[PDB]
Amino acid sequence: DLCFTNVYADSFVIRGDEVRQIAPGQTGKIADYNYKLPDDFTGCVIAWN
Amino acid sequence: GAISSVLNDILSRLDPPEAEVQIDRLITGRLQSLQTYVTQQLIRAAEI
Amino acid sequence: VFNATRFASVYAWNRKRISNCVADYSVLYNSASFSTFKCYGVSPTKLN
Repeated sequence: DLCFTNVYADSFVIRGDEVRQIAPGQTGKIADYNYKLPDDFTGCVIAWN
Repeated sequence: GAISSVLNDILSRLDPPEAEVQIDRLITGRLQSLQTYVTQQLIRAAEI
Repeated sequence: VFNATRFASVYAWNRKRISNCVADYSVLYNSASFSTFKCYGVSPTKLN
């Protein structure tokens, strides 16, 4: 039901236990040094084996 | 209901995502306290 | 504590007191050896 000016699809691969780091305000190797989400992130995270 | 009554203590102990919640608790509390004071003062000034 | 050869049972959990020293917490939160590093009422980085 919604429109947006832009959408960004950020694609990458991690291990299973690190999927939890892809969320707002998370800590660890991934969230710190690889890919950081903002605390006010508005979007979707999709992950599959 | 915050972890401390001091604001710097929260800032020096937590990261922004959680310090936000704690500071929201303090802000709510103190703002409520100020409104109380101002209302009392309005009424008292009316009496004066 | 971390490099202890043998650990105690949960019912008889060991307690070590740490005092009068400099705690380099980086050695812990920068280590890749831990599955769970969960800090309550404090942020690990701030510990320094």
